[PDB]
Amino acid sequence: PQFSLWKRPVVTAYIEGQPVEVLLDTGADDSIVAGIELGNNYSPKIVGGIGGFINTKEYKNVEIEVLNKKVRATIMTGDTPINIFGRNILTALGMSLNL
Amino acid sequence: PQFSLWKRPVVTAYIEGQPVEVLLDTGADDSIVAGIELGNNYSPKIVGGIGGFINTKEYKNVEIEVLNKKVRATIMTGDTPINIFGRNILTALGMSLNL
Ligand SMILES: CC(C)(C)NC(=O)[C@@H]1CN(Cc2cccnc2)CCN1C[C@@H](O)C[C@@H](Cc1ccccc1)C(=O)N[C@H]1c2ccccc2C[C@H]1O
Repeated sequence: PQFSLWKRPVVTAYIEGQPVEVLLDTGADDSIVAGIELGNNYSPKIVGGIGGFINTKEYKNVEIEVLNKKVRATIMTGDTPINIFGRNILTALGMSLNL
Repeated sequence: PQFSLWKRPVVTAYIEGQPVEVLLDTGADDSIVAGIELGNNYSPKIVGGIGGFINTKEYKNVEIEVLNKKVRATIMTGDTPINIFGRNILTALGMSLNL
């Protein structure tokens, strides 16, 4: 369905079990969710945004149900001010920007 | 006019006649470019990205042209790795997110 961008494109996701609220972010390459501890094996990862860098931990192949689709996804866990679903998941989902 | 998110959604915009490459970013509440000088009529403004907080210069009602549409929007200039068109412009453009 359509999101006009007059408010933040935030939805309730399920990393599953866990409902998190997420920003749908065409300017993020990757996805970063705060406030979650996730699984056995992550890689160290370093992410560049505006005004600096952040150290996240990388969990691949995760249960994500959002927008009544289910996806297995790679999501990082870092100290982010807002949870972000970036391009890596937005493509999976088949979302686009129009017009 | 219908960007698949497989690559970074970058277009060429003209800011007051000047061509610039900008990333169309649904997760940005506002817009910030580097490499253009817009004048002395600005306000100082602090902005928070995922890495931390930066100083910017805020101009109001600057003329923007993107794919056949001419709008007037608020735009910040500053030191940014990449030029961003946030929600304040994407909305002015009548752009949406598609599923
Ligand atoms: C107005 C301004 C432009 C400062 N907004 C942002 O930076 C916000 C900030 N919030 C938070 C906020 C903080 C404080 C107050 N209000 C809001 C989190 C989300 N972003 C929007 C992001 O889309 C910004 C992009 C910008 C960029 C693109 C490429 C390279 C560098 C910078 C961004 O952060 N992208 C990076 C990124 C981000 C997440 C995950 C992976 C990756 C990789 C990479 O593309």
